[PDB]
Amino acid sequence: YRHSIFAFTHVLIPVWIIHYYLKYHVTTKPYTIVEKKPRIFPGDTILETGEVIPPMKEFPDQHH
Amino acid sequence: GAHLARRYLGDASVEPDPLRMPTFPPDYGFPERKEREMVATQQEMNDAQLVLQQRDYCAHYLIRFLKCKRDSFPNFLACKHERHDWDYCEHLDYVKRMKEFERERRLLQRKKRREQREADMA
Amino acid sequence: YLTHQQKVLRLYKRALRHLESWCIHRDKYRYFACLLRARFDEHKNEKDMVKATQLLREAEEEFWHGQHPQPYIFPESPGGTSYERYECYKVPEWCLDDWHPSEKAMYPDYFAKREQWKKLRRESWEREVKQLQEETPVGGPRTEALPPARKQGDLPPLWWHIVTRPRERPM
Amino acid sequence: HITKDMLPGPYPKTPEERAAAAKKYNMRVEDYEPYPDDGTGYGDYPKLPDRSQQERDPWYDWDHPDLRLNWGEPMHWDLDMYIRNRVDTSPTPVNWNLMCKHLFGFVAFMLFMFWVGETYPAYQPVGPKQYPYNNLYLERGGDPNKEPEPVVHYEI
Amino acid sequence: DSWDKDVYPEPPRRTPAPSPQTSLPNPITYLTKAFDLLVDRPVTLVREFIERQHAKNKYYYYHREFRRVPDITECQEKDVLCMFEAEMQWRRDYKVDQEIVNIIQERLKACQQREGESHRQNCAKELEQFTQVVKAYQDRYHDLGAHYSARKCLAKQKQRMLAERKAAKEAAAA
Amino acid sequence: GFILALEISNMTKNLKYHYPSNAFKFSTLLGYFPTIMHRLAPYMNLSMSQKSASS
Amino acid sequence: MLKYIIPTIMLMPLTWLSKNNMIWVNSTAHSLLISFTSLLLMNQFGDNSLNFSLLFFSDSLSTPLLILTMWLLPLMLMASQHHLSKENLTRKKLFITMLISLQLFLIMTFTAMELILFYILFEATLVPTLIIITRWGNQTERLNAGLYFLFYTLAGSLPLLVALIYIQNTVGSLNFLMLQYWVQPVHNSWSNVFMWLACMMAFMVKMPLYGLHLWLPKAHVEAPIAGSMVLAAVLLKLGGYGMLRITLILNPMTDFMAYPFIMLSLWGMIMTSSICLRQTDLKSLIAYSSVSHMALVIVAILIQTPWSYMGATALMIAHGLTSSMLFCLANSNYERIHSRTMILARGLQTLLPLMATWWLLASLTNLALPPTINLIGELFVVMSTFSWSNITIILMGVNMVITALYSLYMLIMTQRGKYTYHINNISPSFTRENALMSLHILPLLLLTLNPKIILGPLY
Amino acid sequence: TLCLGAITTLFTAMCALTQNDIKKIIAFSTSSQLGLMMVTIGINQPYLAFLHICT
Amino acid sequence: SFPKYEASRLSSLPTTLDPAEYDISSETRKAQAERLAIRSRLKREYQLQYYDPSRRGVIEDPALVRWTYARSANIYPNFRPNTKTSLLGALFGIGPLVFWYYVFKTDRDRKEKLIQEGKLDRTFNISY
Amino acid sequence: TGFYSKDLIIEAANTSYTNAWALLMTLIATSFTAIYSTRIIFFALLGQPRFPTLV
Amino acid sequence: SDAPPLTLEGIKDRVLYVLKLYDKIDPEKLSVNSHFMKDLGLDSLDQVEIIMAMEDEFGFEIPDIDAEKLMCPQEIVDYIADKKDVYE
Amino acid sequence: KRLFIIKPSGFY
Ligand SMILES: C[C@H](CCC(=O)O)[C@H]1CC[C@H]2[C@@H]3[C@H](O)C[C@@H]4C[C@H](O)CC[C@]4(C)[C@H]3C[C@H](O)[C@]12C
Ligand SMILES: *C(=O)CCCCCCCCCCCCC
Ligand SMILES: [Zn+2]
Repeated sequence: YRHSIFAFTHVLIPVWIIHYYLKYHVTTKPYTIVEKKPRIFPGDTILETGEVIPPMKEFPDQHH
Repeated sequence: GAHLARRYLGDASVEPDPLRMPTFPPDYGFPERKEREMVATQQEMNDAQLVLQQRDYCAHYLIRFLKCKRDSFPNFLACKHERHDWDYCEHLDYVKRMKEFERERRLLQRKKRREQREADMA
Repeated sequence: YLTHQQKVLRLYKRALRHLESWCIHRDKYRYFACLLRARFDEHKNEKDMVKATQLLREAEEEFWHGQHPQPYIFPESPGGTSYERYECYKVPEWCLDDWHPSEKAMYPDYFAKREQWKKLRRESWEREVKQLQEETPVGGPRTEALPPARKQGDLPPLWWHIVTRPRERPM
Repeated sequence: HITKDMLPGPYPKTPEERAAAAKKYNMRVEDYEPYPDDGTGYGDYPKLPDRSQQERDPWYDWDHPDLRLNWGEPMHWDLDMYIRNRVDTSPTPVNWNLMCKHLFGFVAFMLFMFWVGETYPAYQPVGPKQYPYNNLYLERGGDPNKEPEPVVHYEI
Repeated sequence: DSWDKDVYPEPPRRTPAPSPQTSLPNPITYLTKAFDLLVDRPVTLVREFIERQHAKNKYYYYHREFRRVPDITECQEKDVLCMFEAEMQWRRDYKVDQEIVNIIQERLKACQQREGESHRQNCAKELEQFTQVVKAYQDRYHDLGAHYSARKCLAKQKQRMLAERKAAKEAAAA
Repeated sequence: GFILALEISNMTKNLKYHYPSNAFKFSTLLGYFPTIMHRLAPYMNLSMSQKSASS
Repeated sequence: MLKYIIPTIMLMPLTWLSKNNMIWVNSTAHSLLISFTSLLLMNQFGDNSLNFSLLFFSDSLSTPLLILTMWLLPLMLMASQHHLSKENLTRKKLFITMLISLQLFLIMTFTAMELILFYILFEATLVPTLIIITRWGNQTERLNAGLYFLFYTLAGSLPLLVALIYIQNTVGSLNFLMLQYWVQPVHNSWSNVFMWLACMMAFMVKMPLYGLHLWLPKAHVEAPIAGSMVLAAVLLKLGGYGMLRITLILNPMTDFMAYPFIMLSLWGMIMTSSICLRQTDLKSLIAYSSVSHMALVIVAILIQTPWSYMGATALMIAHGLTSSMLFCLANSNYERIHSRTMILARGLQTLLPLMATWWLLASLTNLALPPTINLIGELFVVMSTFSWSNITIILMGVNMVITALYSLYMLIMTQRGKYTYHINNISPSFTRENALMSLHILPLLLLTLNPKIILGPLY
Repeated sequence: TLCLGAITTLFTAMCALTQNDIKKIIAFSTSSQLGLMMVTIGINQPYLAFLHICT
Repeated sequence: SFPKYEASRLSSLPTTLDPAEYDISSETRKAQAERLAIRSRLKREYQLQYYDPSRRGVIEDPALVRWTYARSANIYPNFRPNTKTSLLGALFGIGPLVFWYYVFKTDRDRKEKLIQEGKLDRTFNISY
Repeated sequence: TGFYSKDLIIEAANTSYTNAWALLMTLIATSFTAIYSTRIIFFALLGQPRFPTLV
Repeated sequence: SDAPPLTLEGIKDRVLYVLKLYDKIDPEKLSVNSHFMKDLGLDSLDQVEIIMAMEDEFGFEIPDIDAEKLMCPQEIVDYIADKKDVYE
Repeated sequence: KRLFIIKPSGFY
């Protein structure tokens, strides 16, 4: 009960305020939140357009 | 290492100069050396956000390793197979640098021998 | 000043503690503590004040050259890691006169006793002044020692702050 | 409400004045030593030993324990500098002159050795790192309009 | 939309599709599901309630427009009534020019963060545009001083035109 | 270092006197850097502030 | 400005016609309302200043100084109540009258549009200031302090009058708006060198400039608390405000005539900061602290860069609140022990726990702890002076070190340590004193959230 | 930075070989550890230096 | 036997090693009687007021007042302009001003040329 | 925890173009770390209790 | 800081408990009101080290000015108790 | 055995 109340008035209400703040006041202005572009690796699938990058060139198989 | 004495407490031309290597031409000494290739491509390395110092011939194994880390999360006690592939390729690349160094070290002595012989006799 | 007996006594205490610092281990300290005592035992009495000073001056020079650079210090002594650590918690008693009545009412017993001390302190002050101007030469006192009360029911002169001083660990 | 006859005055000329000054400052006429009459505005203020308050008897019942002063005692001209927070003039285990030599010697030795180690670097035997695509010309921001000076590395 | 995409460009995102290989469940996905329910939902409803209240009362504010007036060049010497309007116009342009540089700087910094490690190459139209505008801004407004004015701005230009005009004459003669 | 530390540490238990090495007092007093700088620079600065700057 | 001039004048009838025991309640209550209405001056535009009439105007420079000036009068009334407790009723009313008239001249000085109207009101502030020091000061030295204050200012002001009247004859006007358009460059001749000096030395003596400051330790120490608060907070800023205006008509001669004055200020920072480390008087230590912060203002006005003027404006407002608070804090102790010696009372943090929190906050702002506006103004001046010359970073840096030392030296000397045994009359802080300290620090810290309103015209 | 760390990672460790106070001994360990971090920065290994902070 | 102690300005001579604490003549000990005699008299005067229960305020210490009055208000009346005061004043007062003027004037004259000639890098410098 | 950062640093320091004297001090300091580290254990854990009787 | 306080009985017991471990006084003849120089026949140098063993027991130094005034075990109890504010 | 802790007046 003590932790439930603490997790409500210190982790749940503040995140509501922050998420409401970020989602509807900060993200509505240019470049306020800038996220580094996700890394794309050879042989992936893009969710936005379905593109399938070619896997790779064949490797000179090694060992050890 | 062990050649610092040979660079300071000994002869100079015997030991190469790291800031200026390579000194001799890139072909003289071998029968048409095969140009080192690169499995990865610029567009692929650019899209993987590899650090610039990692944009070497050893790439295309780091790219494989990075995919395993993202595709195995959370399995940080795994993907060790790809770790050695990139590490091993890095190990071979370092050997070539020593092989480049050893080549330079001898050719300087060979230049010493040729100059010494022609100079001493005349 | 400090006579000649006291200087050797002070030097002996310092020498052991500095020696105790070098030795660390108790068994070594006991072995050397008695050895250093013997070197004092050799030259006990011996009269010849002129030669007595020479032995002490040589002793002080030897102590200075061999003293520990970082002698052990008691935690609550000048130089210690806990010296004056509680001076910030020591509040005088005259501040209680400035308390608000609403917070004196939290301690009806304590301030009842204070009135007795304050009442006691006022009544005894006049005698303390008399006790001091009678037991003092014409040219003012020549020592910092104070006389006790030469009577029953008379408190010693100048006792209020000595008695009522803050406790060593007030909080 | 202190009168002008109980306040510091000019340098005493006759021995009689030096007697009044010593009595004024609560000192023995023998111990009362005015500062030199060099004209820096010292007047007849007593010159006390340049001993910090940190080297006063910690156990004596001072009227001002933190300042190590006694009520009515003549204060040193530089008392504020010699309080127990600022300047310590206590004897040290090592002589002052010997301390400076050791500290300067250590720093002087160390600085020279760093310079020696700067002109004689330690490095493992390896050729310069080789990178593809004209040594990462395009990756390092090189403009893709001017032709880069070609660079080629060969296997070996 | 919230802002004009032309002024503040944004390369399209490319989020790779998840391709898990380990059998373990990714905790982030579960936390994402929980977050969408305990945080994203209640916030969305409260905003929608407030959003509707802003549709019942809808009043508008407008971007002030200042019609151009004669610049300091056409102002008669020591004519305050003409110099005043030109000076006031110049100051507004000065503030506008300051914000234009801020826009280009913001685009430059967004690119350096959007492109990650590959920012030195992928950010070339941003660095170039920033360099050009700063050079333009510096020539217009720099070294004027705290008591800057249209008159001081004009004199700086005229000395740059003379310096550049003389250089052209020397080059032309060759 | 552990081997050197252990044997040197054990010597403290050998019943015997010692010598006051200067290199020991150099490290005990932190190279004398505090004793000099924290006693000289305050004196110079605080003497100048009163004799030159003010008086 | 008649919406502020007239009500200030009405504070005089209010004080004299009020009940005998209610003089402090009405003047404090109604002067606070005048301060509230001063917030209407913030109707500032990006291109044009707020010009009211032919006589008065208010740009972003005058506005923060006006709001500050009208905010101090209620504060100075609170600080004066204790030491005027046994004062004759009529004389007590004459004291409140001097403070009201001083505000009346200040609010007309900062808003005057014509430079001779500025001079008359700029010079008129001496009479109410001189009377407060010489009449309601404590020590014998007030008389000599009054003479030093009077004749240092006039020795500079009188040449300024000859220069101002000369400029009108040549230019035909002294209206500040006119000068912005009719200004002409100043040729390098011996005649103009002395015009430059006459237009600045009056303002330099009031900043004050190092070398010409041997009235601030006398006036700011021998004056009553109300005199010290206004002397330090608003009267030093008249010289700063004057220079920020008259440098408009001195270009380009300010390029080389500023060197001897930048050196005095740059090296005057260290000299005055060092003096604070050895002061045996809590009020004199705070007074010398003003000469160091105003030395940054002189350098900021003499290099003429957009950042320097923004830094100069912020510094003047920040210093006014901090210095006024420091004098108030030093006075609260003096009202108990009735002595200015800094070492007499120690360890006061054990007897006045809350008043020691006000000491800490005042010291933190004094040493320019970010993000307080003291740091914002000081930082913007180091940035500007760095571009003026990269070597100035050395002198700016050393002063920041010494500034922290003497600020915390007085905090440690008077708050920490061990209480003086024979000091047994340290009564708890009154609500008046605590409210007095809050009314300084709270607005000073709130300005950090919206600092653009104190950055001046070049924002 | 390489030399600045090296002097600190050595001088402060040297001062710790003879300190008695338990807190002071651990303090001189921090300075030596910080000096090592500076050496890491001096050899162009910023991420190793960051890792040393966390560990 | 052992090396002597070298006393410096910031390192006083230890009282034990001072060759005056051992020998105690008739007059030398008599002086220490007066020092303790006077200083014990003040200790008495202080304690009379200190312990008094009918005293509330500050025990004014005339020694403290004389200290501050000598440090601030008694300096100028005891000042004589002579070789030391004049030479020290000129060096400390005017020397630094002249030294700093040439450091900054020389620095700014050099920097001014590099800007007129276009040899100073100011590509992105638009904040002054 | 220390191994995964400190050891990697020393390997990179040794095998990198670097100041020779600075590298030496780093290696010496690591040895000096063990000496004062052991000083704590011996004088606090090992040996016999040197603290007062009533504890 | 969690250290149990000191009582008058506890102080007296420890003062004698340390002297009784001293190989210079007869335990049977050792009384609280027993001098050190006039009853038990001890030299001043022995007295000085009496304090050191006394200080190391209570863990706090005694001034040398006030150290050379404790000639009876009862006086030690008075000094140690008074310094540490022990009343019952 | 609770003792009285002397503090300055915290009411004001
Ligand atoms: C949760 C925590 C400890 C619980 C535990 O025993 O594990 C307890 C200790 C004291 C409590 C806090 C105190 O009661 C003070 C606050 C008042 C209310 O209790 C709710 C929030 C509040 C902040 C509490 C949150 C939580 O219940 C706390 C923080
Ligand atoms: C080359 O870069 C070596 C530089 C010195 C670092 C290694 C020093 C320690 C060598 C110990 C092994 C020596 C061979 C017995
Ligand atoms: Zn009062």
